[PDB]
Amino acid sequence: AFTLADRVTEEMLADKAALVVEVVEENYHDAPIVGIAVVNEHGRFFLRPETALADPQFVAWLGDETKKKSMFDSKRAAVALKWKGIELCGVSFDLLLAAYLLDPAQGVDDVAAAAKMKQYEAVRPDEAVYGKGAKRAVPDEPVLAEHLVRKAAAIWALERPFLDELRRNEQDRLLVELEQPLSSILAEMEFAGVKVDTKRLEQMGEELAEQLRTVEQRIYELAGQEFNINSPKQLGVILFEKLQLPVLKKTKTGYSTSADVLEKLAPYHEIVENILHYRQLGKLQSTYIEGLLKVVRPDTKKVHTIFNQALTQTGRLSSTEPNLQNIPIRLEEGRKIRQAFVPSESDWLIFAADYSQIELRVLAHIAEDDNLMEAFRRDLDIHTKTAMDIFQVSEDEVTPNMRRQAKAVNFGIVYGISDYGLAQNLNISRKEAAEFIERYFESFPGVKRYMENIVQEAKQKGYVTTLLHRRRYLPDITSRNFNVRSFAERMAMNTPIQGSAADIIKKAMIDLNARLKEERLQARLLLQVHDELILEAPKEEMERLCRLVPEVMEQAVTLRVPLKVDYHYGSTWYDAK
DNA sequence: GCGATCACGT
DNA sequence: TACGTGATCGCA
Repeated sequence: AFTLADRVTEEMLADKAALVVEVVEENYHDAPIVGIAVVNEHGRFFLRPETALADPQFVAWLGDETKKKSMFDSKRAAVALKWKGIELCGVSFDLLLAAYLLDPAQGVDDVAAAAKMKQYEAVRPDEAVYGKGAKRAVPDEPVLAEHLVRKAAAIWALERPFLDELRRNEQDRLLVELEQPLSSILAEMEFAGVKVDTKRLEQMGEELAEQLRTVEQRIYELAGQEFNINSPKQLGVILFEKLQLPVLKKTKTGYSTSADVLEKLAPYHEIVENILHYRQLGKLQSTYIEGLLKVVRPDTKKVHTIFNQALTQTGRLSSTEPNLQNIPIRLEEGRKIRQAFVPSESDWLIFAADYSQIELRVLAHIAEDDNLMEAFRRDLDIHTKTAMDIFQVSEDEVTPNMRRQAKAVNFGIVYGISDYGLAQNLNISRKEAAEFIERYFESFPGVKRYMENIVQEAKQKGYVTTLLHRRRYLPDITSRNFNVRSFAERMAMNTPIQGSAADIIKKAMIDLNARLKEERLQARLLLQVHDELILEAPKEEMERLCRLVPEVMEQAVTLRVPLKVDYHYGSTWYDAK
């Protein structure tokens, strides 16, 4: 039983409570709060949001840091409250983040899934209450109130077993001193948003739309007919049946038309390069021009991404609506999209700082490979140095292609692709790709020892850990299916690297946020993109940020090799180059 | 709505 | 044959 409360009472304002501030819209920015549940020592309460959020006592309680609250996904509630001008403070336990740390593979995305991990089932899955997709809807107050109170009661009951297991895992500080403080920082970043120059995007979209119209009609003349170029099935009929082009790779449905195969088909027919060009432009047009414009808020002309802090199995952040971690950078045609991301105030600039090879540096530290550590202590170009060692040549004799291949090997450790994926990366036979790995391991015997030892440790312990004690369980490491086992082995290798790099960037973000307030700067964190932090700040703060930001990021952790940070500022994201 | 394909980032 | 998000198409 619970109290369907008409008025906020003092007993609802205890200094420890499980709190539910329910935002049902997936995108919680400027989104309705549909109800509020409080469970504490005095009872279980349901409050109507129009009532509670108009009560000065309740609002003050929400903002009192000394009034401790346990929640699930507090960032959703905090951001939704920010859009109403209300601060949420004192969240001392976030069940979503706790469950994520305990086992990222469970996919915990509602209270019921977290509660199941502790054999607590007195709460329904959110999707059973709200429905899915089209039929999604807020239910009537009795149904809604019961659900919110049950979620709050679950959070109340589950704090102690989650904290206990975190303590046993040595993840208590990881939760309380890293992920939870980071959650508040992400909330501010999402709420601030990034200003977009929508007229420049529209101008880009106009230039693409005319270039698409031209490549499109060229393709139809080359195909002798019109067809849906965006339809991989139809393009497959044109290329492989009508034009008799050789089939170099298959997919489950039919023949591949990936940029992979197309480049190898270009010498056979004029249409292929035009198809490729059409795919480039259409990717920019559909995903990046039209995609961004769809999610710019016309009130603020900002995009307000949502960082998902409890999703990746490595501890990396992901971001959605829009995903700003895949804005093109590699090709100039697509890099120019970043010119659309501008400072949100006049006479401010974008400041971007990025770790140089943090993943390989983490590997050098974790593997204690003398050669790799020395390379970073010498601040060498790691790809050039790797080519020198693999091919047994001096720096003067590294060709561009030798560096490209060494870079692909290093790439294949940072991500832990298969030797098959290396072979395919370098368009080289699987066997020659294998003697590349072997030459690498004789030049870097500490990395080899690390790969072997971490695989054994994953098998023996059942999981691998990162520098800050994030863990990833790898049950497939004992599998008899070769492909399933190999992937688990690669994850055993890659996760302490990628996850430790993620850990360092998170600590840097926390340290930078504290330092920015210490220094009384107006600079504000806007975006993290895996290895980069992007800020905006008055132009009068650039010079201080050039010293402060790299210092904070480089001192976030002490490794056996230096951390190196490159930084740039400019009038747009593009120009912060 | 779902699976399959493709492609973008780190 | 890292970690993802998202657009499109084709099918029921």
